[PDB]
Amino acid sequence: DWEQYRDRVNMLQQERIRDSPLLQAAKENDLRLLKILLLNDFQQRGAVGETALHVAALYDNLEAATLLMEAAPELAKEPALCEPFVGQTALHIAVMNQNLNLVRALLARGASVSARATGAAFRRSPHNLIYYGEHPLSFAACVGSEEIVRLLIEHGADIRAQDSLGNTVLHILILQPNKTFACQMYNLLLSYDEQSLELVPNHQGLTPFKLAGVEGNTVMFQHLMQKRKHVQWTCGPLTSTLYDLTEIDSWGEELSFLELVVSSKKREARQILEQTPVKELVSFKWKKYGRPYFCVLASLYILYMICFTTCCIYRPLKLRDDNRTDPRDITILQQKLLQEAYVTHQDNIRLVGELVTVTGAVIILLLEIPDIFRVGASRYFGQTILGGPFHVIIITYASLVLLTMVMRLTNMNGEVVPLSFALVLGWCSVMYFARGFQMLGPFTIMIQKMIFGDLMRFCWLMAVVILGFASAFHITFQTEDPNNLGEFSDYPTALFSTFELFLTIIDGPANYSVDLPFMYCITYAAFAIIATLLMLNLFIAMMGDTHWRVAQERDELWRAQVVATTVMLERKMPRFLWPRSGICGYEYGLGDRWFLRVENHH
Amino acid sequence: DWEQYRDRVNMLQQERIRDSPLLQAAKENDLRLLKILLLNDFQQRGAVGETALHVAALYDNLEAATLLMEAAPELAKEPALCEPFVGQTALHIAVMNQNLNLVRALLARGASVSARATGAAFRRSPHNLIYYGEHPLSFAACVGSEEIVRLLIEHGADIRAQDSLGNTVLHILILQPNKTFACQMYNLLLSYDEQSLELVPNHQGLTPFKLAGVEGNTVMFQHLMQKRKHVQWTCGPLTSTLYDLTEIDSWGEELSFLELVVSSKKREARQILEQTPVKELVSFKWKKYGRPYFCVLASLYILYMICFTTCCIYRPLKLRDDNRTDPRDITILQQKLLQEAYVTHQDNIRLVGELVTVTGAVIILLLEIPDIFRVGASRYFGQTILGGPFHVIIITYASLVLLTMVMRLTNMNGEVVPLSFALVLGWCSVMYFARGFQMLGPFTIMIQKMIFGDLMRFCWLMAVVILGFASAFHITFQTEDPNNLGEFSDYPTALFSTFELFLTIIDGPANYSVDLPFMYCITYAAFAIIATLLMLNLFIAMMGDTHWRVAQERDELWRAQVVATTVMLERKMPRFLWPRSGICGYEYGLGDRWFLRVENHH
Ligand SMILES: CC(C)[C@@H](C)/C=C/[C@@H](C)[C@H]1CC[C@H]2C3=CC=C4C[C@@H](O)CC[C@]4(C)[C@H]3CC[C@]12C
Ligand SMILES: CC(C)[C@@H](C)/C=C/[C@@H](C)[C@H]1CC[C@H]2C3=CC=C4C[C@@H](O)CC[C@]4(C)[C@H]3CC[C@]12C
Ligand SMILES: CC(C)[C@@H](C)/C=C/[C@@H](C)[C@H]1CC[C@H]2C3=CC=C4C[C@@H](O)CC[C@]4(C)[C@H]3CC[C@]12C
Ligand SMILES: CC(C)[C@@H](C)/C=C/[C@@H](C)[C@H]1CC[C@H]2C3=CC=C4C[C@@H](O)CC[C@]4(C)[C@H]3CC[C@]12C
Repeated sequence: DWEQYRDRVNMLQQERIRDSPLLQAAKENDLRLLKILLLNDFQQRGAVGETALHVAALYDNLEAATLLMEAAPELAKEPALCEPFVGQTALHIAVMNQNLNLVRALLARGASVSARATGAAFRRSPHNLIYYGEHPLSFAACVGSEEIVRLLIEHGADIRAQDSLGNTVLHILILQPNKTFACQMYNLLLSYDEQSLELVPNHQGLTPFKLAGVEGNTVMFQHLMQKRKHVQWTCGPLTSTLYDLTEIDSWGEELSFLELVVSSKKREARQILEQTPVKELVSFKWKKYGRPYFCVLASLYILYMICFTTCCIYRPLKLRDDNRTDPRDITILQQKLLQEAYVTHQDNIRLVGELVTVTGAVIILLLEIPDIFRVGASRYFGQTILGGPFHVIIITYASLVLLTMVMRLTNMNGEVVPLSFALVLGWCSVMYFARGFQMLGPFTIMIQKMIFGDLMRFCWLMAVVILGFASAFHITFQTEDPNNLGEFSDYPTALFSTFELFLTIIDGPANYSVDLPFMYCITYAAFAIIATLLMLNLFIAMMGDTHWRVAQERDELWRAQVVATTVMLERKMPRFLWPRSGICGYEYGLGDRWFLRVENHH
Repeated sequence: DWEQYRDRVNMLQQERIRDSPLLQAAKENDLRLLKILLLNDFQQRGAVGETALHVAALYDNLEAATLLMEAAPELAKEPALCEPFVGQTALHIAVMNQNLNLVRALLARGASVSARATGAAFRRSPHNLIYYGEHPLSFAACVGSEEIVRLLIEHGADIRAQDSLGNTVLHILILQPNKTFACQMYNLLLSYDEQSLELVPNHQGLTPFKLAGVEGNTVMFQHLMQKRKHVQWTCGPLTSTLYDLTEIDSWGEELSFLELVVSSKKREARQILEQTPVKELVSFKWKKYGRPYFCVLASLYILYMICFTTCCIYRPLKLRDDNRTDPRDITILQQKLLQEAYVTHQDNIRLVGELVTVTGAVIILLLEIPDIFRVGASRYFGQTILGGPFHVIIITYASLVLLTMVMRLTNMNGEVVPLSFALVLGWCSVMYFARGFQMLGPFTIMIQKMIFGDLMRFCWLMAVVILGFASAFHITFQTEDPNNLGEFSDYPTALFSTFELFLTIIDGPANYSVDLPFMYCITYAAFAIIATLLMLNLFIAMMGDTHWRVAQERDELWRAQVVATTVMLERKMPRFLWPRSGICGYEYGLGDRWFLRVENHH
């Protein structure tokens, strides 16, 4: 376990500090015994691998630290050695504690300004509570001190230093939860930059602009957009602003800014889409091109669904050759063969309809299966922003249509099974296009939240109630005639009848001409009290609570779904139908950049 | 597109400012190169059509503006020429920026005080963020400056100047969203008025009083009612106020104040009906005359509905001459002819009842069809204040009754179709009279909001669910005997049965004497989980959320419906049954005005 190993490391470090007298005197700033010991091994290390100067920097002992840098000047260069803190120097712990004079004394003794703390306690992990980087400059930028940052820069710290994750100091500053003073430190560190430091990619390929978009740092995004705007004029309450769309539109890039924002796992990333360039950019993209193309694609999919349904209704069936020996058997028709089916003109119309259906199912798999590999199977099917479960049911519908096609070509009986699954899933996949409308999109998201929410727990306890009462009903009617009351004659029939009686979609089985057992009456009274009266209306109460508790999240989810649909439509549709958004700067002498003009009222 | 043209105009204006050195020096207030250029074309124009003095007034450059009015005194008279800003002078941009000394210097050089900015960026449009008028006096009244208003008036600006929309400066002041300081500017501009400026109509025929009523400017209405009130006395906590009803009652006018207020498309116009004269005026009108007349009209309509229903029940039917050849055919009666029907005394009673029904349907079309033309088909049927959908179903009911009348006179079979539509619509039109009661009016409005709200989206996804499961059920029972389970024998029958099974108004089809396919069991279990359990109760949860989220709007909608019903009853009923409201001033020597007395407690 990671917690037990870190706990053992911490108590071992404290124990080896306690056993060593030099480490103890560096811990509680005991000057007298320090002078006695330094007058009388100075490079002894603890369990972490740290020196006594590390202990003095850890416990904020300035006098003790100056004492052992006077006695041992080389002690200000050695880092810790063992795994959880390897690379940590005394400069790192002095910078973390914001001790200005200790940092000055360490830099006077020869502390490295580019020491890399590559330990496991400094990586960006859920194990670590903080992620301040690996360099002392990143640590000083993240603790919140200006003066140690200027001191480290004037002593020769690399501003463009990258850690093991590839993050520069700008990336680590953006990854902080302060979100307000990090802009001041960003301005301070950009003052010393004058390629740019703002265009140095991450190991994930992210600029600091793209990292601020992904992590949902809205204040940092607004601060970054100040340097990319230009106020054209201000006339009274009206002002015209010219936002740069180079980093935002990301034309020609395989992974754009908006694609990374709408496919981010953070809940705060959807608030980037409501900012001052981005909201009107995606609104213009949706109003001018996204909505009509989504509407005609929805119309084409509805026509394709109508064609598939009409091919399902007119499927080839012949009269059953085998006689109905069993009285309970009611099958009078059976499937036709390959040569027996397509012999008429209506069969040729159904043939071209089925060819259109198979062509549409192949086209569906040519558009979805590449999209799993570009993003990932966890994000393509798990993110409701991109249309997660809808892609699952669409891929399943295409697979079932191809299974029915090879069933037809192989002449296997039982086409009704994949045709029924394909019909239900393909028709329920038309709700994917509901996200393009304000009337239906939030309701579809609420359906998605209720299916994976209240319905799952309700069905989980419903299985228990239905199993118990179905077993009780089946053992109650195990001694009676199944002709007079056949709801509980067989145990699967008892389970189905009890499920239907819970949902009250069938009547309570009562035959007044005969004498039912009293155990059925008592068990069904309890079933009607607990299942019908209590549980079926408690589901309505629970969904009524959960409906108003997630309505705001539902609206923001729908807005981000509209933006992600716009991004998907711009990525997949041809370029000649999706012109580049914004105003071209080459027509007006502003270089090769594209801008978006916003006129606001203050 | 209007946004792209305005964006191109703005970037072209900035580009032509950037290319020209005179426009550039007027932009960033470069005095040195300005003196060099003026010592060395001065009337050059940009893309907008503006001079360099326009640029100096736009970028608030006082010294630059004084420089080119010293060099070119005629430059302070030329307006912009091209379409989006035609008529805009430098005085307009100086007034917009609230530059007092620049306005003084322009007026010293000979700037026109009555320049009309007839461009497309100054009209009252949703394209423009502001509507400040076309004259510099309206601009100075709307930016919020007293001093430039007094300066422009003392320099000879017309206070009664009207723009292309016909609005005076009072109208444009009322159309501002400040709503508090606009009263101070209204008092300032009325101080210089002393026909009155307050009685100058709009091109829509509106006074500033009527414009404040239409736009829902409640603070401006309260400020306007201070000049039309008169405190008779004040005795302790009791004070008696005498409000003038000349502008409010609008006796003799075809388009009154209250009719314009209740038929306004703004949501804030319904708050005018709660103000200090208007609320008690419409309350006295409703309590004294509106409620009893509405009650007796509702009673007459209920009696007419009873007569029409009784004529529908006793309709002439004869025994079917053709034999029932088809076993499924159950039609045993058919319609009588014209000469065959009215042969008895009960047939004569039904004849006079049907004549009363046709007379009522003709009277209905004589009262509604004129009212569409006076207001408009979008507002008569779209505004729930006036009874929008109720007029639609009433006109449809009258049309269906006349269609049944010509069907009877033409002897066409199939009267049951328009008689069924007419019965349902005419009986559901009795809910129009529910607005006169506190118990039923808000509930009727909530029904209207739920029909066009949650029910529409629920039915839109319900069509998808029912279509998919109906197709699955029909292909499941395509091979079985239709005698033992005929719910899904035909595809329209499968669609109807699946809709009924979703709403659980029929039982789940189960025949325990025969063996149903397992695909029906799996598909119906999924149908009962998704449609019956999830969706049918999620509709209740969604309507429970939407009920409490619009309840206040429901109450205000009902109050405005009561006021609009009072206005309609006063307009349509004869004058001898609706006496003029208020206290006549001729009986007490106060001229020919009518007043309403309000006694309040402070
Ligand atoms: C007998 C078979 C056909 C079984 C497996 C039935 C499955 C259907 C009824 C279920 C399986 C997964 C379901 C499902 C998953 C997720 C969503 C997203 C939501 O926003 C709209 C509804 C929607 C689309 C629903 C509709 C109902 C579906 C499609
Ligand atoms: C608890 C949740 C997950 C819901 C969906 C479960 C419902 C159970 C009670 C339902 C769903 C599918 C049903 C079902 C499907 C098909 C058949 C085949 C039929 O010839 C005998 C009954 C039988 C075996 C029934 C029994 C009851 C089942 C198992
Ligand atoms: C088979 C036919 C008769 C079809 C078309 C039925 C239509 C009826 C049921 C529908 C059509 C329009 C509906 C309708 C529209 C608007 C309103 C306003 C609301 O505040 C009260 C209910 C009311 C009055 C409802 C009642 C139900 C009506 C009248
Ligand atoms: C989705 C919303 C808008 C609601 C109202 C739609 C409901 C559908 C499922 C209903 C409404 C009217 C129904 C309907 C009306 C009349 C007939 C004639 C009958 O001889 C065969 C069934 C048939 C054809 C059914 C089929 C199911 C329909 C089409």
